[PDB]
Amino acid sequence: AVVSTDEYVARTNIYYHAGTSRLLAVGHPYFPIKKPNNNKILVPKVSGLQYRVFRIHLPDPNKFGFPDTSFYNPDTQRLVWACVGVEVGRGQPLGVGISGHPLLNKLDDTENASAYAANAGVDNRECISMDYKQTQLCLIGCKPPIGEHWGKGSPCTQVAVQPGDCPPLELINTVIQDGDMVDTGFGAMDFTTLQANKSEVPLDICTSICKYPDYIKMVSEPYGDSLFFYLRREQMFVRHLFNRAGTVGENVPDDLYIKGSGSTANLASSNYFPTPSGSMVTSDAQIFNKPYWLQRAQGHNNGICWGNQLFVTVVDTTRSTNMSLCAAISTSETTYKNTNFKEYLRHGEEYDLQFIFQLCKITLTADVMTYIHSMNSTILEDWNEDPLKKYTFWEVNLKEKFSADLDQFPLGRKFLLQLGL
Amino acid sequence: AVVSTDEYVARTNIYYHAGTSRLLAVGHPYFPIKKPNNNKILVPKVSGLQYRVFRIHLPDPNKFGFPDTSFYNPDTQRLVWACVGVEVGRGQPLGVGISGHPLLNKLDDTENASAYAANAGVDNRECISMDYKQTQLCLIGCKPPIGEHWGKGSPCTQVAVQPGDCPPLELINTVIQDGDMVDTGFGAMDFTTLQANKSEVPLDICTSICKYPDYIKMVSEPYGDSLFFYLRREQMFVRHLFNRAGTVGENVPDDLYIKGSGSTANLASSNYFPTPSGSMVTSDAQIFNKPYWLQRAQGHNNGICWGNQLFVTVVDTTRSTNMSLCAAISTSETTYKNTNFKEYLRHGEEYDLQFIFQLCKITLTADVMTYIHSMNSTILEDWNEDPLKKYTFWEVNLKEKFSADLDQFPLGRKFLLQLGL
Amino acid sequence: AVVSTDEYVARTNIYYHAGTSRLLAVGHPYFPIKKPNNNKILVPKVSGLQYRVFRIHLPDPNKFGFPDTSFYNPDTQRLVWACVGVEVGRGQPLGVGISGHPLLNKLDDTENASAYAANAGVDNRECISMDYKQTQLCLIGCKPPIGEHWGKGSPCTQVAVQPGDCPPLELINTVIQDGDMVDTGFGAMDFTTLQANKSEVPLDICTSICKYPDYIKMVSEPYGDSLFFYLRREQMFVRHLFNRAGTVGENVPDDLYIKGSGSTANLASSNYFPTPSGSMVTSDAQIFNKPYWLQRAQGHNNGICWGNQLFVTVVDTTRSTNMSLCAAISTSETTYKNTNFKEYLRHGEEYDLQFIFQLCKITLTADVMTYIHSMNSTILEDWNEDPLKKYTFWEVNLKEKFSADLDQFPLGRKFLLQLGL
Amino acid sequence: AVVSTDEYVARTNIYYHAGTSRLLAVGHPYFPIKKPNNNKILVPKVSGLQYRVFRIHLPDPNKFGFPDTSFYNPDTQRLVWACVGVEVGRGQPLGVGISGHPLLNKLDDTENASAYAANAGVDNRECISMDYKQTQLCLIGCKPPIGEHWGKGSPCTQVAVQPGDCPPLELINTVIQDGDMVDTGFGAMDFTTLQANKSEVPLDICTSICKYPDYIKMVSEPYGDSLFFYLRREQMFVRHLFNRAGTVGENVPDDLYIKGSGSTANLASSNYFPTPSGSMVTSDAQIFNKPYWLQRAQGHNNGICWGNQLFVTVVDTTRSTNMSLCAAISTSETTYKNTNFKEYLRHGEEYDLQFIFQLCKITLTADVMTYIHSMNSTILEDWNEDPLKKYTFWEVNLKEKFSADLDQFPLGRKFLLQLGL
Repeated sequence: AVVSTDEYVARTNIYYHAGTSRLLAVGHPYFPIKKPNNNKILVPKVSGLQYRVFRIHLPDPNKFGFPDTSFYNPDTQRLVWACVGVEVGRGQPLGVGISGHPLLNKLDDTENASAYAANAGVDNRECISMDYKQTQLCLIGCKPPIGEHWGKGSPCTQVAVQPGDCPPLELINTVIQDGDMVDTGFGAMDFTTLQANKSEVPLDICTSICKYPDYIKMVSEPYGDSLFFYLRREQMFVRHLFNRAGTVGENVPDDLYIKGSGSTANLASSNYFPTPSGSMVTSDAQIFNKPYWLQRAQGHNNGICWGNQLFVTVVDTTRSTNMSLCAAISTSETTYKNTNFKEYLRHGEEYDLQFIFQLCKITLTADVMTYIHSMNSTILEDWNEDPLKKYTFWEVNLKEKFSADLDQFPLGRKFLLQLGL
Repeated sequence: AVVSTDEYVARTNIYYHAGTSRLLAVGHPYFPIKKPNNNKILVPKVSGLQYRVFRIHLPDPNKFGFPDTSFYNPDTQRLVWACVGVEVGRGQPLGVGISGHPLLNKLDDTENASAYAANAGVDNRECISMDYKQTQLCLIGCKPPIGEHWGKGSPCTQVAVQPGDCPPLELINTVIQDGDMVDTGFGAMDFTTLQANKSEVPLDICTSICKYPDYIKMVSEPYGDSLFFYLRREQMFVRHLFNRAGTVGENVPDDLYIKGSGSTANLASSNYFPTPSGSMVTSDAQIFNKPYWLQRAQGHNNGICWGNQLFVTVVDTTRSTNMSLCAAISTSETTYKNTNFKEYLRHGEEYDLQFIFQLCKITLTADVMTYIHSMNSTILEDWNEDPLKKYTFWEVNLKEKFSADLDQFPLGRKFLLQLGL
Repeated sequence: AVVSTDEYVARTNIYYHAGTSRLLAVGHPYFPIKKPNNNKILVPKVSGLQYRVFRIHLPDPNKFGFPDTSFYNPDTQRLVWACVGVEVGRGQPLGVGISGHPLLNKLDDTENASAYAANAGVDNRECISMDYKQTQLCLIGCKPPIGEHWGKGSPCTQVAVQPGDCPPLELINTVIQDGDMVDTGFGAMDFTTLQANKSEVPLDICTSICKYPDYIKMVSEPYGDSLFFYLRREQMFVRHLFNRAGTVGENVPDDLYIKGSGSTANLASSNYFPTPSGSMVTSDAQIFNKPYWLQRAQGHNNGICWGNQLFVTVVDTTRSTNMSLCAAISTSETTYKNTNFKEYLRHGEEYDLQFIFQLCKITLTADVMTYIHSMNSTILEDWNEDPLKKYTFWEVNLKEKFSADLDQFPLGRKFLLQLGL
Repeated sequence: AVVSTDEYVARTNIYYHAGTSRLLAVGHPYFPIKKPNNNKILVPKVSGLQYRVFRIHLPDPNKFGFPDTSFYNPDTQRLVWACVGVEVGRGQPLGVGISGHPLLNKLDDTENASAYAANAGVDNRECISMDYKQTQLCLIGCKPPIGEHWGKGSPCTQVAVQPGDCPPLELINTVIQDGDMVDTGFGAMDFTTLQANKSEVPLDICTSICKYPDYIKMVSEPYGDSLFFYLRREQMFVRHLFNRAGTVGENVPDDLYIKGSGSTANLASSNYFPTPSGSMVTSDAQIFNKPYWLQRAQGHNNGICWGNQLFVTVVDTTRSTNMSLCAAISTSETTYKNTNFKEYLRHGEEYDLQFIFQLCKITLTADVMTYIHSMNSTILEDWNEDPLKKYTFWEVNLKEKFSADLDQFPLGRKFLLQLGL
């Protein structure tokens, strides 16, 4: 049986504040800029539609140098940091981005037509953009976040997949890495392995995987380390209703309609797809720049940062403004020439993480050691190399950022005032 | 006279948690894919616009093996499960689907016209899609849910129905089965038997029946077993205003207008029909992933699961995103060709049902037996074959899912915290 | 260590009211009107999209002439004014402005296209306008406000910047001056040094810098003098989705799409940019014409107006109505002639600042003098020339506006009623 | 010094109810219909966009005949009516009007253009209408309401105004009169004297002055008689973005753009103007048909109706529906002919004012007489001709409408129930 951390974790009266200075990220909104002949990334892909997963490193409270050490017995017990307050600061002005594809697979406008559309020739793709669905979310835990998305399942050993056959689906759980893309209105799926077309969605998710937090799985988790707090806010509506060019993969059963003739003799593509639109963005609806007090967790792990680690996942599309900047090739002629200006696109993201940590002590009794051992053996082994080297996240080092004077910080002041004593 | 179950059903202090692992449904959004020559379903129709009716099977508390059995007398009484808490977990990201018809009966755009429309020739149908009306609902009871819809009533034995004559309507009560369709903006009617046209609405409801819960009837129900709790949320607005091609079934009385001339000599179809649109979908408006505490029922049956059965009906169009996946027939040519790619459509649904059950006891006195016998004789017969074999629902077996440690589950923790003791 | 002003600043019982008569500003909405041959400004640029930074001058409480002076010892202590109440009155009717450019860089409409767009020739610029994003904000402190914006960073000494090369970005902190522009939907950046084009955005921000308050930095500020109170309200949504003419600065990696042919042979500009739109403006959402009681500040400076100064920064786009007024060149002909009328544009802004100040005393002990000295040496030096002469703000002199009869003023009545005694 | 009326005005226990029967106003929405040769008004201009200023006449409580007169000494004191409750009843169904101009100065659509607009010829005016900005407001006081608007200021005696020169602006305070127009989305200005064009705005405000309540001034007012209570609700958004035909009054500084060529050689009008739109009207947002309890005024005059007068200003555009009614010239031909029907426009407004008055007494001591004398000498002079004969307003006589039985009226019952005793 699993038990609340309040059972075996003792709460001291010491609190520390810690914070990143001000994280900054600048890059291209749709894809990374690199040397053609090369593969080294010259400019990274930075979009408001990516997940930001921060791997927060905390100084080991056991190795730490406190002014007083009488509050506990380093022989019978050990120390762990407990996250009690978080403030995810965001810094650019609110705004909405926009993503498209120069060759998006869009046959005709099916929202309203005055006459039957022509006939699909070869390549009827159009240069089309859209404003993605709005999403605001923040996940906090001591384990990396887990997402779900649809990918190409493994086929059953029988009927030989005929080329062009529809690929099988399979919900795939994955670790949400920093830089991954958020569902933008086309659901959470692996577009690379599920759309050979390469033109079904805008460039920025075109050959990526849009993942969605698997909230159900993470909360089901027995110990609840992956996430002990979260805030989610997503909205979306249908801006346009389109048709997909290509060839019928699956024909419309004729018991569903009466054959046409002349123009309506040939059925138009009934492979419709809508264009998303996350409406207006607003201050009143902001989730960030507000402190979160992680006092009572719904999981058994009540904010204990085992491993002196802490994960903060964020997605904020309410500041997705992309800015176009163009430089003149020549500063002579007083006559505009599209030829004389090179147009580019860049997007900037501004973060500022702040935390309030409460020192905790664990008397290493037998039972406790048995439990903690089962739960996560590494805990004890580390007490008196990176297990997730495969994954990549925004590394954040706070070992030199802890301060006992909450007084001197904004999150700290808020905390004292909030907790009174 | 009927009486509250609180009268004859005793509440014990035992509570169990039960939950489905994670139900998953993948299929085509508009129609089932099957072998043309055959009739076996290869891929099922799975749309966010269908009703999901779960038939929950519970272990017979009388046959069940409790650690302690002193809490009741198996001689004078019997045991029944009472539903006290439900959590309908949903798992895909929020999003809106879209449905159409390659040959929708849409003459002209009547929302605004600059000149009198031409003249209906033969087949003026257009390839048109729309975003259905938004609907979120959840019905819980120990009897299957009942719906209403308009169908073709039986004609009066007189005036012989001239071919093409308008068919008579009749509100028809039916049992809502898993897979049925929800009103999408065209009301709750049987389109197959009321629209020979086969082109008045999109393919997905085109030859189906859109049913609406008959809330009035169910609540009037004397014992109130069909539904002891519900949540409904529906919204819709007019996106477009169209005309219907075809021939006047009923002419416009000439006392309602002044005859035209030339172009306006012939009256245009005044058989208007609007295109629905369930606006934006939002987190804040979610009905699911929230626990429902069924403490006081408005009906006489206060959540007692007679027959160790339990029905959970759901409709959620806030995650109706359909994903198009296309496979290339050839991976050679570096030049797009519509024909090289087979386009398809698939839609996935993710559920996770969780419940908290309270054991109850009934002392089988004379009066009690008379009452329960009148109410539903099978109750007693079963105490010391499927009556709804005709109907089909998502069968859910929980006989091996009950657990006394609410502590170990999310809905369980919530329940304990909520009910304090 | 920094400490709250409540520590060393004593609160007296004297309160004074002070207010501007009624500030008025009239000018051209997009640019200043001046003599061509000259440079003197004939008509200034006055837009609802500019920041209004008021430099409030207060009478030195030490030089002031109070009826009674027994309340303190002019030998051991000094006096400072503390801001306790503010009312930013606004006076024109609510309404929305509009800004554009006669030669805006807008290739084609990418929101929905029926056929592949033509081909960029020379200068495809269009005369386009838009309604900027709505913004309401009010910053108050005893130091000028600080903003952030993206500008052209300094290049690394290596690869000689090829002409037309994309310029490097750099977040630049600046002092927000009166007349500066607010992000309007294109983010906070320096369009002059980042867009050689001179046609990427409307005229009014076209050769300016749109700055955003750097709330993060100001609140981190140790003493918190720059801002001890603020209100922000911003909203925006995508009205249109466009394309940018010009030449590819950075090409679309070919691994993101399948080469086209014929018309789709050449990739259309995928340098998309959206048109902003701050929706409807409303009374219910007003921030102004409401009193703000600055009782508990989140910073250490609790509204103390060191230097007898006070800064009030405002931005209100909910009254951005521009009014066109045209004069006839001739009052004869009774036939309209566009040539007979000269069309112009003017915008008016109306303010009315009101404050409630509380007198305070500081006993100049050793420690106090050491602290205040470290904090801002000028404090003491001035006690028993302008350091921001470089910057420009709406100068407001209140030295002759203080009144001890709060009773006689609207903000004063409100204050008494609010604070009871 | 000014003092609250609570200081010198004594409150009795007598309360009277008074109300208009049901005021009704019918006329043409845009302009008055009169005899061409004549000047007499045959049909007045009645629009939902006009201010309604009611001059309420109350019976002199001193001349009044009360059943009992022991409650006061007619020798030492005098009597005044105090307004304690108001109910502005409105009676037509909610709806939105619409106003246009057959020759509105609208060059081209600048919201989105596919090619550079042609060239302004002679008179490019279009027949255009719009739905004005929504406004609901109610001002009450014992003095007429005061408004502000921009008009043509007096020129400086220097540079001789060249014909066509832009006219100088000047905020002008005026008395708001019954029938005056409300800002409709083009701000509060005098279009007659600021727009020679006569085609910048719809007919209904085209040669009128749109005034806005000068709330700032009125509340600053020392005694606060002009308004001791108010409710304002206004909203507006940009429907369309247009261009103004005419000739450049002020040219676009060339440092703001790069000269074009060919078509873009000549700059298109950058004198943009938006089309307003007060969105949807709703019951939930109604301000009227609700009682207002004027118990505590923010001004010093707490609802005392000096001069036995009372002003109720109202503006309600939530019932601006105009109804078109056309009569046939001939009732013969069964063929429609536009020439056979004369089309007209009419708009109706329905009011019903109700008040609850509290009798008050003032002992005429020395000090009191000095104060009241300074405040408004006429008070005393009238005690034991019209000063605003020049202005106009809906005259309302209530001298015969006072009733001591509040019980018998709806506002009366509400009052009793609200005030308990």
